Amino acid sequence: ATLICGSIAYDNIMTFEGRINLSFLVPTMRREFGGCAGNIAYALNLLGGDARMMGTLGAVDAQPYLDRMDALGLSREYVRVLPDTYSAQAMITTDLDNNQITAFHPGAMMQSHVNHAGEAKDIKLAIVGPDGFQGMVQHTEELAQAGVPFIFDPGQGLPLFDGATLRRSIELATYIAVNDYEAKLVCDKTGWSEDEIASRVQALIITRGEHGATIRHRDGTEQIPAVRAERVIDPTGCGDAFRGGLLYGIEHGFDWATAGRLASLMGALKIAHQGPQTYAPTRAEIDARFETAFGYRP
Amino acid sequence: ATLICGSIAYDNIMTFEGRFREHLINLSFLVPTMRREFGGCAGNIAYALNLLGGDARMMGTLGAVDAQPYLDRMDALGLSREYVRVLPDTYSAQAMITTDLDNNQITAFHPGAMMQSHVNHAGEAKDIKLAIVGPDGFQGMVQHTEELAQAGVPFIFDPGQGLPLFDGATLRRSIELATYIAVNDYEAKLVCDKTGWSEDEIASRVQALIITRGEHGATIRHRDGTEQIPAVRAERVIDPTGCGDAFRGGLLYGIEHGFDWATAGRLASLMGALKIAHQGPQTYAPTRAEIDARFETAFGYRP
Ligand SMILES: O=c1[nH]cnc2c1ncn2[C@@H]1O[C@H](CO)[C@@H](O)[C@H]1O
Ligand SMILES: O=c1[nH]cnc2c1ncn2[C@@H]1O[C@H](CO)[C@@H](O)[C@H]1O
Ligand code: NA
Ligand code: NA
Ligand code: NA
Ligand code: NA
Ligand code: NA
Repeated sequence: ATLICGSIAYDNIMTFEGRINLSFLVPTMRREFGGCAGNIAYALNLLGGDARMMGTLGAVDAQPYLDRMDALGLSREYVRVLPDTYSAQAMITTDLDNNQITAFHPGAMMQSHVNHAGEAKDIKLAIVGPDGFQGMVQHTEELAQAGVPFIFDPGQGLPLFDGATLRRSIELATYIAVNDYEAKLVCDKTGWSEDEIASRVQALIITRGEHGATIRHRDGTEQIPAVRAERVIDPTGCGDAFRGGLLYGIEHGFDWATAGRLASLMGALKIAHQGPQTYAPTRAEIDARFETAFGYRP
Repeated sequence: ATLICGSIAYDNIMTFEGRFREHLINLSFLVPTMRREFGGCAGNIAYALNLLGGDARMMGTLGAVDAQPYLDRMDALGLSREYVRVLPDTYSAQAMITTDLDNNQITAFHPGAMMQSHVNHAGEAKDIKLAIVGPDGFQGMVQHTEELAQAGVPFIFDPGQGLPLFDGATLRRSIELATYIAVNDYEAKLVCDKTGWSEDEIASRVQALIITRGEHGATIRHRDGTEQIPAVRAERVIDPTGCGDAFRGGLLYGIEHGFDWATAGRLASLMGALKIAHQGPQTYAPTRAEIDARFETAFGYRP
């Protein structure tokens, strides 16, 4: 199984019909299931992987997410629901041109360190994604002492790290996945160059938006092509769908060329739909699309 | 009675520890505390006028999904709901309000039932001697100005957060119909630019142009002269949300009771100072005896 550590949240995707006491009218709001862990586990589950979400919800409003996990067949064994607490929510204000500004209200995510990654059974692989700060650190420590290889994916939690804690997390990590902005930020905060970050992991994966991705590993760098999206509706969750694809690859022994292409394809499917988890390809569809884009079958 | 037309909304108020000025964009920031409060321009102004012992009749729309807490609060306050319309199968307006270290604010405002505010007709309201038209659904704002003018009810035009929805021609017309205009100093500039009128030109078309200046008080530009209104020192500074509306409540009370502009402005300034010492727009709760005594303390005389 794969252990998916990160936020579990409701996303409120608010649309500003355009692009000091200033208001912006947002006539439409759409509520969606989100959170980094929920999004990545959704992607891995689409592929037929066995995803075990580890994260915290708040009892006040956890139930829809729990019912959705049950409907999807996603195990709830490491999802802790905290009494008298609200679930994390992302207030995602989006304009005309898909740019976004999020106010994230962490709620129960602030207590994510109540879950201990080192107690999880039959975990072969993990990811440590954006979450409560204490929980992110704790999971990297417990997975390393447990000998479970993990992707470190600090994402929106990067500003909670200082130099020392971020360098330590990279030492412990087996892989790192980031976008280019985040790669720069990791470089700046650690005082390490990109070469030096890459030297400390089996692979450093950098997504390049609509232009595919780069996978740097010890003796080479893979350039991963993008896949042309069928329509561009909403980027929220693209990174996470990519990461679901990448983890499926790693767990199933794919080479980096293939793992990266699968991850690129999941990103491209995601962007054609509103919200992080409303794309719903079948595994047969994913295989056919992979062949159409790349000329071979995973 | 005084007809108070404007938004009725629930406010969700968050602080940001930075300054907005120094902060395909994918921007995410942590908001660790949020406080929910009763808000909306009409609810806030009516709350202020009612603190003073005025007879405030709110005119605005709520949504039936979640209106009940606000209707119960109105009833507990003794605020008439005669012109508060609750729209089936609709959500009430919600403001998502973030305040920075300089006390500037950015709001994402989800209008919900506010977009239907023109279902209320201000010209049908009975026993109304004065009114304000504050930020609301655009169609509602324009219709209330038209119907109040047609009915001969003197009103403050208070475009506020609604200003972006107005073009020059509509804003010029609205000022022509209005008896007073109230804006903050940033909004006064926006209005001068949109209309192509100077402040003096705008004041020539109303009985008074009232410009608030935050912690620096207010200016009332009128027929024969201009009053500079001092700020009142706050006892503590907790939240600016609703300061302008408290000020408007004080101003409406003074107008109704025939206060000179110097006194009406000072009362408004006092209400604003009391408001800022409390969270949200309506948690400040002075008594009328308190307001009279504070006014004497601050200003040297009784209103
Ligand atoms: O500060 C944060 N911490 C954790 N999760 C976040 C934060 N901001 C946004 N999201 C979550 O990120 C997902 C997209 O990858 C969204 O679904 C949102 O819920
Ligand atoms: O765009 C808007 N239209 C109408 N009302 C608004 C808007 N933005 C904020 N508020 C309301 O303004 C009050 C403070 O004066 C707040 O209570 C908020 O609900
Ligand atoms: Na990310
Ligand atoms: Na490492
Ligand atoms: Na205002
Ligand atoms: Na006029
Ligand atoms: Na002119």
